[PDB]
Parts: sequence; structure tokens; C-alpha cells
Amino acid sequence: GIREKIKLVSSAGTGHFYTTTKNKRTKPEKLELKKFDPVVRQHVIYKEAKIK
Amino acid sequence: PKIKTVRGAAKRFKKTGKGGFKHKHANLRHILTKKATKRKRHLRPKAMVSKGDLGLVIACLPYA
Amino acid sequence: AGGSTRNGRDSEAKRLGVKRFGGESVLAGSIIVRQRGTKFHAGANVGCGRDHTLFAKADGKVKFEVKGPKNRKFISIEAE
Amino acid sequence: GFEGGQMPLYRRLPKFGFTSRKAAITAEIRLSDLAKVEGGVVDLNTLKAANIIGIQIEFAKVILAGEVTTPVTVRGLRVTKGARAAIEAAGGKIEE
RNA sequence: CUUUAAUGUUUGAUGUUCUAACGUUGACCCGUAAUCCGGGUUGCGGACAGUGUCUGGUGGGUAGUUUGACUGGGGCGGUCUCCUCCUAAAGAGUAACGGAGGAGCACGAAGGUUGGCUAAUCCUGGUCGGACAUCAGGAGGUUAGUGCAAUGGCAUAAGCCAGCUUGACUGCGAGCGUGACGGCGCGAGCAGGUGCGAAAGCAGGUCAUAGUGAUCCGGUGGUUCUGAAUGGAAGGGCCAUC
RNA sequence: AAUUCCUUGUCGGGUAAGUUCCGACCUGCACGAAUGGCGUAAUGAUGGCCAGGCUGUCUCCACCCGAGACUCAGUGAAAUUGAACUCGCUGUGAAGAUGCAGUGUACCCGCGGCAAGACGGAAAGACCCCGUGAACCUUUACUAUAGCUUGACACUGAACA
RNA sequence: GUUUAUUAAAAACACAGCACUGUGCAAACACGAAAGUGGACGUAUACGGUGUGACGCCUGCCCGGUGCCGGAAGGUUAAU
RNA sequence: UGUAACGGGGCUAAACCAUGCACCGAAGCUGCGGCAGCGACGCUUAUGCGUUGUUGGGUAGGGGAGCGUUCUGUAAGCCUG
RNA sequence: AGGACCGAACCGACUAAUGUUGAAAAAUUAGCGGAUGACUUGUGGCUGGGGGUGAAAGGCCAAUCAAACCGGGAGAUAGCU
RNA sequence: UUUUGUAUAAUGGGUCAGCGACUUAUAUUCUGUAGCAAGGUUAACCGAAUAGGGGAGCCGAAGGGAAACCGAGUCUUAACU
RNA sequence: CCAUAGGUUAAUGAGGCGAACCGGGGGAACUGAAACAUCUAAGUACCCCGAGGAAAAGAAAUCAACCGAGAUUCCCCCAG
Ligand SMILES: [Mg+2]
Ligand SMILES: [Mg+2]
Ligand SMILES: [Mg+2]
Ligand SMILES: [Mg+2]
Ligand SMILES: [Mg+2]
Ligand SMILES: [Mg+2]
Ligand SMILES: [Mg+2]
Ligand SMILES: [Mg+2]
Ligand SMILES: [Mg+2]
Ligand SMILES: [Mg+2]
Ligand SMILES: [Mg+2]
Ligand SMILES: [Mg+2]
Ligand SMILES: [Mg+2]
Ligand SMILES: [Mg+2]
Ligand SMILES: [Mg+2]
Ligand SMILES: [Mg+2]
Ligand SMILES: [Mg+2]
Ligand SMILES: [Mg+2]
Ligand SMILES: [Mg+2]
Ligand SMILES: [Mg+2]
Ligand SMILES: [Mg+2]
Ligand SMILES: [Mg+2]
Ligand SMILES: [Mg+2]
Ligand SMILES: [Mg+2]
Ligand SMILES: [Mg+2]
Ligand SMILES: [Mg+2]
Ligand SMILES: [Mg+2]
Ligand SMILES: [Mg+2]
Ligand SMILES: [Mg+2]
Ligand SMILES: [Mg+2]
Ligand SMILES: [Mg+2]
Ligand SMILES: [Mg+2]
Ligand SMILES: [Mg+2]
Ligand SMILES: [Mg+2]
Ligand SMILES: [Mg+2]
Ligand SMILES: [Mg+2]
Ligand SMILES: [Mg+2]
Ligand SMILES: [Mg+2]
Ligand SMILES: [Mg+2]
Ligand SMILES: [Mg+2]
Ligand SMILES: [Mg+2]
Ligand SMILES: [Mg+2]
Ligand SMILES: [Mg+2]
Ligand SMILES: [Mg+2]
Ligand SMILES: [Mg+2]
Ligand SMILES: [Mg+2]
Ligand SMILES: [Mg+2]
Ligand SMILES: [Mg+2]
Ligand SMILES: [Mg+2]
Ligand SMILES: [Mg+2]
Ligand SMILES: [Mg+2]
Ligand SMILES: [Mg+2]
Ligand SMILES: [Mg+2]
Ligand SMILES: [Mg+2]
Ligand SMILES: [Mg+2]
Ligand SMILES: [Mg+2]
Ligand SMILES: [Mg+2]
Ligand SMILES: [Mg+2]
Ligand SMILES: [Mg+2]
Ligand SMILES: [Mg+2]
Ligand SMILES: [Mg+2]
Ligand SMILES: [Mg+2]
Ligand SMILES: [Mg+2]
Ligand SMILES: [Mg+2]
Ligand SMILES: [Mg+2]
Ligand SMILES: [Mg+2]
Ligand SMILES: [Mg+2]
Ligand SMILES: [Mg+2]
Ligand SMILES: [Mg+2]
Ligand SMILES: [Mg+2]
Ligand SMILES: [Mg+2]
Ligand SMILES: [Mg+2]
Ligand SMILES: [Mg+2]
Ligand SMILES: [Mg+2]
Ligand SMILES: [Mg+2]
Repeated sequence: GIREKIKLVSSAGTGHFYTTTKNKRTKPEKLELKKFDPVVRQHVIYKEAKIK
Repeated sequence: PKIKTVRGAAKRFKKTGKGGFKHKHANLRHILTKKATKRKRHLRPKAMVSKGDLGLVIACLPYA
Repeated sequence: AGGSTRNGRDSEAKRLGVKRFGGESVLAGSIIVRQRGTKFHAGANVGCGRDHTLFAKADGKVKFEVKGPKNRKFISIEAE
Repeated sequence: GFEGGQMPLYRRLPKFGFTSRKAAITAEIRLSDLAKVEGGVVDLNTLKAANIIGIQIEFAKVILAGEVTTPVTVRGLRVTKGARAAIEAAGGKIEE
């Protein structure tokens, strides 16, 4: 279970977040995906943040 | 003496109009990133208590 | 006293099979077949699920039939 | 609730919600209760005198249930839409 | 400021001595006709010791308890959840300490879409080069492949390449399947917003079936929903999540 | 070997013959030096072995003396007990029959004796298992704790460096 | 010599002796919430505990583990 | 332990095979009589009265209807030297 | 002189037989050990229950002891019979 | 009685007579029955008193939602075919 | 030294018993939790002290909620 879990924070200013997993050993670079933000009702770039 | 209410069931169940009991679904408290969103979406709304396990609730909740 | 084993296991029965047979009127969305592969195939007004589950897209009677050059088994919903 | 040692339903299942203290001091009123007061005016103190809502009550709504056949002044209470129409049709005067 | 002198007090540490607390199971006197006690003189010690509260350590000296089930008797050994096949008697289901194998993950591409492609093995010829690298033709026709076990599937490929990308979307969900229940599963379609494609259309993770853990308690972000005189706040609730 | 599983180890002695004994060997399953090692005179209601004497221990029992047992008179229990008109055999059958089936045998009732059976009597098996029973005991099981110990503050002050 | 009164008198316990160790006296220790008492009207040739068990010859190697003793430079560490 | 491997006696069929007609044989079926339950149907319910079918083994257990006892009222009544 | 010897009282209890609803809820008969000593015995006293005492057997503490007896919590609990 | 199952050689009872085991209280639900009926009902207490008073209260006639709140609708959701 | 401690007389009072109720100082466990340790049982049982015919408490540094109430004690509700 080396594949740790992270969260994809909206870059729309909302504190909305998707949660997911990654292998930080093999993918050290940050994950950036364009996902839907249901508060703004737009597709916004989410960025990887810590699950905390 | 009066019957005493099982206070956990009183914190977990509510009587509806026709006498049924509503309750929250389980499995929605943690471990939530691996579960599909469809599953969670079908777990947010309250559900009715089934006919089989409705007798134990009525026995625990005599005062509605 | 003595012995052991290594063969005690088995899994639960998934309750596959054909839930509604031919000439049997169904509603839309009714599961017809649960299956692993495409042992059957989806014909008219019949969808194939994520797990190769065959469900009805419409209402009507079930029709089993063999088509194609490979003699594969298709399931269709006749209109009614 | 004992199911053997199986975890009973009231512990498998989660707690939810909280209890509103304000709900204990709110009340709902039929339209049929409006005739039981005297004077044709409806307050909290009038309803409490008519023994309808209770003493500790501080809020009350009037709900479309039953029917009223007399003009009644409603004062200081919330009114639903159907009760507002029925009161105003029977001659009432909803105020604050 | 870097690098610091005077004076003084606020004061701690460490000794140094003292006596007045305190101790004396040292001597003497009196109560007293008394090896208790108390008082008095004195000597020694002396703010130590010793007691109270707090606190760390040790503590079977003592006490309260726990120390699983299945089981061709019990123990020992093995097992306990999930997946696949057989047993299973041509729907489903079906037991044994019955026969055989696996799982407790992985992937930001190994997903989506568009476009295209089609294996294994062997034969012959051919530089290093050889049973076996790469190359060309032929047979063959999936005997291969499928991220991993097995089974069922797979050519319209679900298999293999490349381009663009994030539908590995949010709210819902007719209707069914499966379970005693908790619960688990399939799902067209609707609304919003998106990707690929000329378009029809497809996409709500992966060919499917294992890859998991209730509740409580607690943590994090968001949300005025609540807010014990009032305004806030704490706390709680709801949504997401650990 | 109070220790040796294999083991009645092997050899010797003793005996007609000795799984025991004694003495040796050492291949010590798994002795060993103050949870003492090896010896040791005396002692021991101590353990093992041998011999002499003795003898009913026995070969193999016989007779006798007394106390009961037996009979009469007097007093007069007990455990136990579903009810009894309470045989054998073979078979059957909750799987070992007085009671069933088939068959055989047997006039009714006592007394003295024996004890094969009545799965005889006695004691809700002590073995075994179970119980989310108990008790006691142990410990580097868990949680506590007396006790011992550390330091802080108080009772507790004055000076000088 | 003692012992399981009532199935075990023994090879078991004890014993004189030996050794280790603690204890400086208001002794250690023990009974006691405490006062006190025993130790002991005794003072290390004494007292307590532990093991061994007359006598004779002896008592070998290991301090890694667990304990105990001693150390106090450093690390960590409570209340405050 | 005693024949003791047809239930026994006994059987040369009183065994076996085939075919056939008889008969025995159960608390089964039928007959006669009687009780009760549930349904029909009609009455005209005293809410039950005919007819009618049919049912009636039963543990745990569920349901329904009753007997009797002691005491209180009815009862300063009634029975009783 | 002697925790010396033999051996009665006295103290004890090694063996056998009897008895085992006994004469006896541990004894009798025949033998047995110590018998001036760590002896034995009379009277009175003291130690109290997780406590005493114990030449140590988990022995004894009123015919009861791996925690006495009496009363109470108490109608403990008993998924067992 | 317990049992898959007992003539069982499984338990229990020597016999008789007497006693001897599903109760009581308060809450709650269902059924029946009775009273009133969108209403029903009082408790404490007063009262000389099983009356009457007493409606404090309780249940019911409206729900949904965690809640504010809305209300024959409401919640979910930006919004629901 | 005074003094004080102490001594002696005298006067008044107390002491002990007793059913329950009462206030207070101490204070269990079985049990239940289907085990058990927090918890429960339960401030119960028990022990002790003191009092009265009753005791205790008691005349707001109280509640309320921007309206107001007006010591204590007891009962029915609130409300499982
Ligand atoms: Mg949550
Ligand atoms: Mg469990
Ligand atoms: Mg009212
Ligand atoms: Mg213990
Ligand atoms: Mg306990
Ligand atoms: Mg077991
Ligand atoms: Mg076994
Ligand atoms: Mg099948
Ligand atoms: Mg079948
Ligand atoms: Mg793939
Ligand atoms: Mg394609
Ligand atoms: Mg080649
Ligand atoms: Mg796969
Ligand atoms: Mg918990
Ligand atoms: Mg506030
Ligand atoms: Mg607010
Ligand atoms: Mg050995
Ligand atoms: Mg041997
Ligand atoms: Mg020999
Ligand atoms: Mg011999
Ligand atoms: Mg020898
Ligand atoms: Mg040894
Ligand atoms: Mg040694
Ligand atoms: Mg020795
Ligand atoms: Mg001796
Ligand atoms: Mg006689
Ligand atoms: Mg008798
Ligand atoms: Mg027999
Ligand atoms: Mg005879
Ligand atoms: Mg006999
Ligand atoms: Mg005899
Ligand atoms: Mg017997
Ligand atoms: Mg028994
Ligand atoms: Mg003795
Ligand atoms: Mg003695
Ligand atoms: Mg004895
Ligand atoms: Mg003896
Ligand atoms: Mg002293
Ligand atoms: Mg020794
Ligand atoms: Mg040594
Ligand atoms: Mg060491
Ligand atoms: Mg040290
Ligand atoms: Mg014979
Ligand atoms: Mg014939
Ligand atoms: Mg005939
Ligand atoms: Mg007949
Ligand atoms: Mg018949
Ligand atoms: Mg008839
Ligand atoms: Mg019949
Ligand atoms: Mg019947
Ligand atoms: Mg002597
Ligand atoms: Mg004698
Ligand atoms: Mg002698
Ligand atoms: Mg022992
Ligand atoms: Mg005794
Ligand atoms: Mg005790
Ligand atoms: Mg005890
Ligand atoms: Mg009790
Ligand atoms: Mg009892
Ligand atoms: Mg019986
Ligand atoms: Mg049995
Ligand atoms: Mg049965
Ligand atoms: Mg049996
Ligand atoms: Mg029978
Ligand atoms: Mg018999
Ligand atoms: Mg019997
Ligand atoms: Mg039995
Ligand atoms: Mg009997
Ligand atoms: Mg009832
Ligand atoms: Mg009723
Ligand atoms: Mg709706
Ligand atoms: Mg307890
Ligand atoms: Mg318990
Ligand atoms: Mg007073
Ligand atoms: Mg004011």
C-alpha cells in the first residue's frame, strides 16, 4: 500500500477538493487536472495538495 | 415505572407519518476516497427501516 | 493426533444466470442476464453493462436468437 | 435489540442531527381553532387563554387545516398561504 | 547595531557560619510516692532532618480480572475475511479438518476518445550472430495476448500502436438483481458543464469477477443551519475528508 | 545411577535357572561440584539383595480348645423399595432381557448355606468435556495499589562569599 | 529428634556447622493509619535474612542475559 | 450357555416356476345409529332454523369454549335438630 | 559425663489381623519407637481469619480450612438440571 | 422426564394425607367490549366525600426537513422530466 | 521572684437503655454490562456520632428573560 492519498484542490478559490491516490516515488511531479467544480458549475484546474 | 428509552436508538431513528422509522445509511463516515461517488450519492439520503428489523426498534422506542 | 490441510477455501456464489426467460414481459431496465463474459450478446433494445450484464432498454417480450456467422446468442426485446 | 452478539442495528447505524430548542417553543394552529378564542382577535396570549398552544410557546403558525367561517383578526403570528387566503376570504385581517 | 564599563537593586545557584523555628528514644529539676507525659534549665544537631499536598520511578508485596471458537472427544497442529473452478445432481442456491489455486494491490496512464493495426510457433536464406537478438519470405491461423490467480469472454477486437485529452465529472435516477438485515450491485434516461470525433455518437475509471473494515470517539476544510438573557463566540449540525 | 530411552546394555560373581542385587566397562537419551561433588565410622519402626536358624507361609491340610453362627424363650433394628402372579435358552430390541417372540422346563411354602445375575445398595462421576461458572497460586499477562524512593512548594530563618 | 490429629514417619523438615549479604543503634527488620512495641534493657565475637546441611578431600570456567552494587560526563525525562 | 441360519411343529410338497378361480385378512372402504366443526344454499333468523356437502391422528405451540373450589354481593332471603 | 545404653510408668504410633449400620464419627489385640531430654504434663494467660501459628505436611485454628464460624447484603447469579 | 429414539438394564418416586410452582405493581402496545366522539380525558387536591368540583396537563385531528424554516405539501438540488 | 501548671473542697449537669423516622462522619461486593477494568449495583447494605417528637432546610450574592416572579418543605405534571 505504498500508493498514498492526496487531494486535488480547486483553483477557483473554493475549498472544494477531489480525493485520489498517487505513487509519489514514481510520480514526483505534481498532478494537475481540469475537473468540474460544482459550486461554480465550471471546469476548473485542480492541483494536488496534501490530504492532511 | 415508566419504560426507559434506548437513547442510542433515539439518536439514530425518527418516526415518520405512517409509523415507519427513518435512518441514516452506514458506510459514510470514513474511507471515502476509494468508494465510488454513485455509492455515496445513494447513501446520503435517509432510508426507511425494513419490515423485518422494525420490531426491535419499536421495542426500543416505545415513546415514538 | 496429526494432519492438516491447504484446500479449505471457496468463494461465494454470485447468483448469475438468466433472470427472465423468453416470452416473458419485462419493464425497461429489468435485468435479463447476469454473466461474466458475453456468453450472450446484446441485440435490439438491449444494453450491455459494465460487467456484461444484459438489461432491457425498453418494455416488451424477450426473444432469444442465434445470429451472425459465429452463431452467437443474441437477446432482443420485442415490441409489444 | 440483542441479536446475539451481532452488532445491533442501533449501533451499526450512525447518529444524526441535533435537537432544536426553538422547536419546542413553536406551534402550529388549525383554522378550526380560531373560533375557540373570544373577541375574534388572535394572539399568543389569546390562544394560551383558550388552551391551544401552551404557556411556554413563543411562536405560532396558522396552517390550512380545517376551515373557518368567521372574520378573525390575526396579530403577531405567521400564516401560511392557504390560511391567508381562507382568512381573507372569510373576512379576516392578517396583521402583525 | 557588531564588540562592552560603571553603579546599584531585582535573585537565583553554590558553598560559610550563626540561632530563633524544628528535632533530641543526652543530662538535671519540678509536678511526683511515677523509666509515661508535660513543663523548666542545659548540651548537641540545626534550618538539614522529618511530616502534608503535588509529582516521576520501582513495586505479584497486595488486589481485581482476562487468557477465543471450529474440532468424527479435547489438547497439539491447522483454520477463521475475500476471489476462481470442481464437488453441485443441465435455472438459482447447496455441506465436510473435501480436491486444487490466489487476494489484502497496481495505473495520472495500464483511463477516455478518434484513427490505424493483428498474434504464438516453425521453415528457408542471410555480416559479426551463436538453440535463441535484428532482417526478408512462407506455413500456420490465436495453439498468442489480457498488469496479477482461475473461469468465462474477447477480431466490430476487450489484444497492439499513435494523436488529442481528463467523463478516474457534480446533482439525480425509471426500473431490476442480490441478500434475514445492515448492506452490495446493474442501470437507460434527465439537468448542468466538458473531452475526442467531420458526424452519427462514445465517455459517470480500467474485459469482467478479489484488492477490504460497521459504529462510536476524534481531527481538517467549507457552510450562519443552531447559538441556553441579547449581540457574538465556543460547541454542535450538515457537506466533503482523514 | 533415587538420573540410562534404546535396555532384561555387555562382562564377571552369586543361583539348577537371577528383568532384581553386587562389582566392573563408559556408548553420561538427559551426572557434576554449597538448588553442593565424591567418600564416610556410628545410627535408622528407612529402600533393595543374600545366607544360617526357624517354622502350617506352602506341598496339603488334619484334629482340638473356646466366642459367634444353628435351635428355644424375652426385647427388638437398619440400609433399600414404581408395582409384581420375580424360570432357562436362542433371537430380537435405545445395540448385554425375569417381563418381547419362539421354544423348553417347572406341584404349593419354608430353613441352612454360596454369592453368578438383578448393568445389585451406597455417593446428582473425582476421569473427560462443556459453562463467555468459582476459587486459590504463579509471572518479564493487563490495569491499579500499599510500600520504598526523587524532586517542587509549605512548616522555614539570618548573615557573608 | 520433627511432620501430613483421621490412608503418607520417609530419602521430607529441622539440626550443629559453613558461606554470602544487610545492619553503627532512635540499628536493620517486623506488628501497627499513628503513638508505640518486639529486636534488646542487647551494640558487629551482636542481630536479621538467604542458601547449604556433621566430618574428610574439595568447591573448576563464564558477568553475554536477568538481578544487585558502584559511578556521574553526556543523552532523554515529571510536577513546577 | 442350549437345537438355535423355516417363528415352531413338521413338509418331498406344506418347496420353486407359470397360469387361473376362490377365500382369509386392517381402526382402510361400505352399512346402521349418534356427536361436533367449516362452508354452501334457501329461510327469515331469535341472528340461528331445515336440507346439503365435507371435515374430525396429533407433540412443541396458537386459538376457542367450559367444570369445580374458597370468598364478596344478591342474602335480616332460602335450606336446615 | 552423656539431645549415652536396656527397659516400666509416661509420650508416641511402624506392622499385621479384627472391626467397618463398629464397643469406638480412627479404636481393640499382639508386637513396635523414645524413655534426663530439642522430654513431658497440670493450671492460668497471649496471638483472630487473607489473619494467627507453623522443626513447613498447605499442616492446625472447637469432629469444619487452597482462607473458620455466626448473622446480614440476599430471594447473589445460574444462557444449567 | 429427557431424547433421533426407551419394556429399557437411562432419570425420579416406599406408600398415604396435608402443603407445594407463570403472581403483584407501574408503564406500553394489540385485541375485544363499553362511553363520548373531532374531540376524549382528568392527576394532585378541595369536598363528607365512590357525587360534584379541578382540564394543570396528556393523546389525537399535518407533515417534511439535521435544522432554521415551509406547510398539504416539504426535502434534495442551481433546478427537477 | 511574681506567676503558672498542679492539688483540694463545694455547687450544678451529664453518663445508660430504647422500635422506626432524621441529620451527619465513613463506606462495600455479589450483580448487570450476556466476559471485564471506566460504569452500574450504590452513597445501597453495614459501622459510628448526635438530636427531636418530628428532624433537616429555610427568608435569595435565587429564578427568569428585557415580561416578570418573589423563603423553605411536600404532592401531581413537565418528562423517561
Ligand atoms: Mg463525516
Ligand atoms: Mg463478536
Ligand atoms: Mg393547557
Ligand atoms: Mg494475582
Ligand atoms: Mg467481579
Ligand atoms: Mg472448544
Ligand atoms: Mg480431535
Ligand atoms: Mg447450478
Ligand atoms: Mg439442478
Ligand atoms: Mg488495457
Ligand atoms: Mg477503433
Ligand atoms: Mg535465423
Ligand atoms: Mg482484469
Ligand atoms: Mg466503542
Ligand atoms: Mg447567546
Ligand atoms: Mg443567529
Ligand atoms: Mg539423566
Ligand atoms: Mg530400564
Ligand atoms: Mg548376569
Ligand atoms: Mg526374590
Ligand atoms: Mg552396580
Ligand atoms: Mg543434580
Ligand atoms: Mg550450585
Ligand atoms: Mg546433599
Ligand atoms: Mg529416629
Ligand atoms: Mg429369638
Ligand atoms: Mg424403616
Ligand atoms: Mg439378550
Ligand atoms: Mg434361601
Ligand atoms: Mg448375586
Ligand atoms: Mg456371604
Ligand atoms: Mg450400582
Ligand atoms: Mg453429574
Ligand atoms: Mg504426631
Ligand atoms: Mg507437633
Ligand atoms: Mg495420617
Ligand atoms: Mg503412618
Ligand atoms: Mg525501640
Ligand atoms: Mg538441602
Ligand atoms: Mg561453583
Ligand atoms: Mg551481570
Ligand atoms: Mg545503578
Ligand atoms: Mg452347540
Ligand atoms: Mg398364484
Ligand atoms: Mg372376502
Ligand atoms: Mg374390520
Ligand atoms: Mg374410517
Ligand atoms: Mg352416518
Ligand atoms: Mg381421521
Ligand atoms: Mg384434533
Ligand atoms: Mg537417651
Ligand atoms: Mg499396643
Ligand atoms: Mg529405651
Ligand atoms: Mg503439595
Ligand atoms: Mg478440626
Ligand atoms: Mg477468611
Ligand atoms: Mg476468598
Ligand atoms: Mg442485592
Ligand atoms: Mg437462590
Ligand atoms: Mg423423571
Ligand atoms: Mg441422552
Ligand atoms: Mg423432540
Ligand atoms: Mg442418546
Ligand atoms: Mg418398545
Ligand atoms: Mg428389571
Ligand atoms: Mg428405569
Ligand atoms: Mg442424565
Ligand atoms: Mg430409585
Ligand atoms: Mg397490557
Ligand atoms: Mg378498548
Ligand atoms: Mg414530492
Ligand atoms: Mg463490580
Ligand atoms: Mg456481567
Ligand atoms: Mg430545626
Ligand atoms: Mg425588574
